[PDB]
Formats: sequence, C-alpha cells, structure tokens
Amino acid sequence: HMAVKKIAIFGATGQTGLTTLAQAVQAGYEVTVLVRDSSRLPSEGPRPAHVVVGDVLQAADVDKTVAGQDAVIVLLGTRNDLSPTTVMSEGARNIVAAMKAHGVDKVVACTSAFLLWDPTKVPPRLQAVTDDHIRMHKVLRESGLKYVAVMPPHIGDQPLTGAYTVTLDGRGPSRVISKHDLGHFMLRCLTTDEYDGHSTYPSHQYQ
Amino acid sequence: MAVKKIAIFGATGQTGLTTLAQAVQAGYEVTVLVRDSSRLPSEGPRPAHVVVGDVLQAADVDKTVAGQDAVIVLLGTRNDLSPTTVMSEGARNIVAAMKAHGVDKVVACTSAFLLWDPTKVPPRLQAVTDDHIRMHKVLRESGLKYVAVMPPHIGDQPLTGAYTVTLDGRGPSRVISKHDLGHFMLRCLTTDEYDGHSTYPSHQYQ
Ligand SMILES: NC(=O)c1ccc[n+]([C@@H]2O[C@H](COP(=O)([O-])OP(=O)(O)OC[C@H]3O[C@@H](n4cnc5c(N)ncnc54)[C@H](OP(=O)(O)O)[C@@H]3O)[C@@H](O)[C@H]2O)c1
Ligand SMILES: NC(=O)c1ccc[n+]([C@@H]2O[C@H](COP(=O)([O-])OP(=O)(O)OC[C@H]3O[C@@H](n4cnc5c(N)ncnc54)[C@H](OP(=O)(O)O)[C@@H]3O)[C@@H](O)[C@H]2O)c1
Ligand SMILES: O=C(O)c1cc2ccccc2c(Cc2c(O)c(C(=O)O)cc3ccccc23)c1O
Ligand SMILES: O=C(O)c1cc2ccccc2c(Cc2c(O)c(C(=O)O)cc3ccccc23)c1O
Repeated sequence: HMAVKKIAIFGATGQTGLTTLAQAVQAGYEVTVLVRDSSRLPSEGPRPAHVVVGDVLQAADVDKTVAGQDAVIVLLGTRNDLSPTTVMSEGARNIVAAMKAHGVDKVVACTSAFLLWDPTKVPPRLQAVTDDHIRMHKVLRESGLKYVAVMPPHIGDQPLTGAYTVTLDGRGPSRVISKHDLGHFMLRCLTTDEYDGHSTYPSHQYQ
Repeated sequence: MAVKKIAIFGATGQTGLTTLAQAVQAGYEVTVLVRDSSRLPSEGPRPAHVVVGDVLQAADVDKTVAGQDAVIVLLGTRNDLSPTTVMSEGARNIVAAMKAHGVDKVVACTSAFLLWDPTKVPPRLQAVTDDHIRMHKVLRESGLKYVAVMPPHIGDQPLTGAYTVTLDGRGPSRVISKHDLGHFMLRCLTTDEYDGHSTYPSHQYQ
C-alpha cells in the first residue's frame, strides 16, 4: 500500500531520530538504521527491520545502509556540541553518492531554519554548526535528487499533534516544533512530491 | 600593466569554471592547465589554449605560464582529509615559472580560515587549511605582485557584481557566490590596489 516502504534513517538514535523511528515502525515502514558502534538503539524502544553498525563518514557504511531503499531520512547532528564540524556535510556527500549508485531518489534531510535567516544575524555560538548545515544543504541541493530541505526552528519536547504549520520557502509564524511533530513531518514528506525542491519550516503553537 | 593573456589553474573546479566563462566572455585570451580535457564543457565559452598536464609537473606549469600577463590560481584538492601538499607544491612550481618568464601578477584563492582563529577550522579541514597557509606563504615570500583572495563559504547564487571587498581582515557577510568570486578574481587583473593585501569578498544575497 506504500510507494515508499523501505527507508534508511540516519541519526535514528538522536532526539528527533528516536521518535521518527518509533513513528515509522508504527506506520508500517521497513526501517534500516545506521548507528555508531558505541551508541546503539535503546533496549526499550522500537526495533528497526535492519541495523548497520558504522559511521556516516565511511562511504562503505552509508552504501550498506542506502542499498535497496525507497527513500532516505537524514536527522544527523552533533548533540550538544557546538564545535566546528563537517560530519553533516560529509555524511550528506556520502549519502548522495550512495543514493545515485543505488537508484534512490527521495531524500528528506533536516538542517535548520537559520538557513532562512540573514546569515549575519545567526548567533555566533551557533555559527559553526550552522556553517555545516549550509554546506550540507548545498551538497543536497546540487545533487539533483528529489530533496526536501527541512529547516526547523527550536526542537521541543511538546506532543505529537500532526497539526503543525508547514511554511514553504520562508520562515514560519511560530518558533518551535516538537521533536515528535518534526519526525511526523519527515515521514509525511515520503508520501507526497509537493515539497520536493523546496525548503520547509514546520512550526506550531502547543496549546 | 594592461592584462590580455592569463593562465587559470583550477579552471575545471566550481569557481574555475565560472571564472573561465566570465574571462572568455570579457575578451581575455585564457590558457588553462587541465588534467583531463573532457572536464571542460562541450558548449559555450571555450579557452583559447588548453595545456594537458598536472600542476605538480614543473614542465606543464612552465608551458602554461609562458607568455602570460597574469596568473589566476583556483586550485583545490576537494577530498583531502589528511596532510596534503598539492596546492603548496603547485604554487612553488607556479612561482618558479612566473619568475622564469617575467610574469609579475598572481591572484590566488585560499580561504577565510586564514583570517579566523585556528580553532574555527573543522578538524577534517585542518589539513587543507594547513596547505593553504603553506601556499599563501610561498606566494607572499615570492616577491611577485600577489593578491591573496580569502573567501568565506562559496555559494551558488547568481552573479551580482555588487559584493564588498574587505582589506586585510574579515567583512560583514559570510558568503560569496562562486560567480561573484570569479568576477572578483578578474577584477584583480585591472588594478594594483589589492597587491600585497589579503582580500575578503562577501555579499548578502537577496
Ligand atoms: N535542537 C534544536 O533546537 C535544533 C533546531 C534546529 C535544527 N537542529 C538541527 O536538527 C538536526 C537534528 O537534531 P536532533 O536534536 O534531533 O539530533 P541529535 O540529538 O543531535 O542526534 C544526532 C544524530 O546524528 C548521529 N550521528 C552523529 N554523528 C554521526 C556519525 N558520524 N555517523 C552516524 N551517525 C551520526 C547521532 O548518533 P550517536 O547516537 O552515535 O551520537 C544521532 O543519532 C541537527 O542537525 C540539529 O543541529 C536542531
Ligand atoms: N567550497 C568553499 O566554500 C570554499 C571556501 C573557502 C575556500 N575554498 C577554497 O577555494 C579554492 C577553490 O575552491 P573550489 O571549490 O572552486 O575548487 P574545486 O571545485 O575543488 O576545484 C579544484 C581545482 O583544482 C584542480 N586541481 C586539483 N589538483 C590538481 C592538480 N594536481 N593539477 C592540476 N589541477 C588540479 C582541479 O582539477 P580537476 O578537475 O582535474 O580535479 C580543479 O580544477 C580551494 O582551494 C578551496 O579550498 C573553498
Ligand atoms: O533556545 C534557543 O537556543 C533559541 C535561540 C534563538 C536565538 C535566536 C533566534 C531564535 C532562537 C530560537 C528559536 C528559533 C527561531 O525563532 C527561528 C526562526 O524564527 O526562524 C529559527 C530557529 C532555528 C534554530 C533554532 C532556534 C530557532 C531558540 O529556540
Ligand atoms: O563552505 C565552506 O565553509 C567550505 C570551506 C572550505 C575551506 C577549505 C577547504 C574546503 C572548504 C569547503 C569545501 C567543501 C566541503 O568541505 C564540503 C563538505 O564538507 O562536505 C562540501 C563541499 C561541496 C561543494 C564545494 C565545496 C565543499 C567548504 O565548503
């Protein structure tokens, strides 16, 4: 019943990844995850269909994760770490190469609403990570793949609602999206082509 | 000082390709050193002279620099993650060839990381930045008229020709379009006001 049913999730162990994984498994997706050796999925949580242990910085590991999929969700990040990094942009380069080799077209990837900002107004403490989001978005935009650029504001702990606003190619009217709603939106992007080639800013007022 | 013939190194890269196109459309007689001719586009603006070879091969560089009025350097390694000397060894070959042929003017791209604290550099870019620093030193010590171009993030925005150029420091914006960056490399051929300076081109797109 699902045009998209086998998906790879990068960053499934992270804040948004964990609830995206849980929702995807409940929705009937056959999920493959790439996890780093020292940080596997928690014993409590939902179980994906396939687990690749490795690093998004290894093309071989990314290839093993992307092979055979219908689509890719990207929720990579550096947890609390604000240091200069290229893990997201280099990871995206590997994902793009693997998708082209394996005939996968659809990629839904999370960067940041700061990419819709006047670049000079981003807080300096956040500029190093934002710089790699900028690099990652460029890699994905230039790939020619069917790319939904998800650019959220603050990721919060509020509920799953499915009632959030999706603003196309600009900043939205609220400054938060719950991690659960952000994961819900990443999965919604698999069911439609309407956001392909756009930037999307999901946001909501939790009340 | 009027420049008609230029060599471009790195013409097949993202900045090189648009610099080449703009140079050809503006009337420059352009010589490129390319390792593979098939990487030059089949259509549109074509360079006047194509030397097939390697910036690591001194004979190939000498052949490219001979008879030019100025040199544009847009070399890069793209994927090197660990110590690498391709750019600095290329620049040594370029300097020796410019000296042997009486070519005075070189406009060379490194990166704005040379204007930031070293702790700003992502670990996997430290090797390429180290070699940018080595290449910059090679060019500054050469005695040639050298404009050091140190761009921030290189984007894909359309050509504007309206960017700002900050001298010997960082400017307000943190992006430059590859087209604007190539525009600025060519602007450096028409003036000596940037010689011996570091230049930081940047703009706000929109
Ligand atoms: N927090 C906010 O308010 C906010 C707002 C806007 C945008 N963002 C951006 O949204 C994105 C998702 O944020 P989040 O909080 O959900 O993510 P997160 O909690 O930081 O999780 C990052 C994910 O990436 C994985 N990862 C990191 N490096 C990896 C590597 N080399 N190889 C394989 N996997 C790797 C992590 O695995 P490990 O378990 O092994 O660490 C983890 O699963 C981030 O890019 C973030 O910057 C956040
Ligand atoms: N991307 C950014 O945002 C950014 C920011 C700051 C600074 N920079 C720096 O700006 C400079 C230009 O960047 P770019 O992205 O436009 O360059 P690029 O797309 O990576 O192209 C590099 C050029 O150098 C050539 N090259 C590499 N090794 C060579 C060799 N041995 N012999 C002859 N040619 C060789 C390449 O030829 P082939 O086609 O044969 O490979 C290519 O034409 C780089 O040094 C880069 O580090 C980039
Ligand atoms: O708690 C924080 O550290 C926090 C700090 C901020 C600093 C400046 C502007 C917005 C901030 C937001 C809300 C927010 C926004 O409002 C917007 C926007 O309106 O485009 C985009 C954002 C993108 C990423 C993260 C937050 C975003 C935060 O939560
Ligand atoms: O813009 C930046 O701040 C930036 C700064 C750099 C400074 C020194 C050397 C390379 C840099 C690249 C190269 C680069 C990369 O490093 C990556 C990556 O890390 O995946 C992807 C690229 C995609 C297209 C073109 C260049 C790419 C940048 O981009």
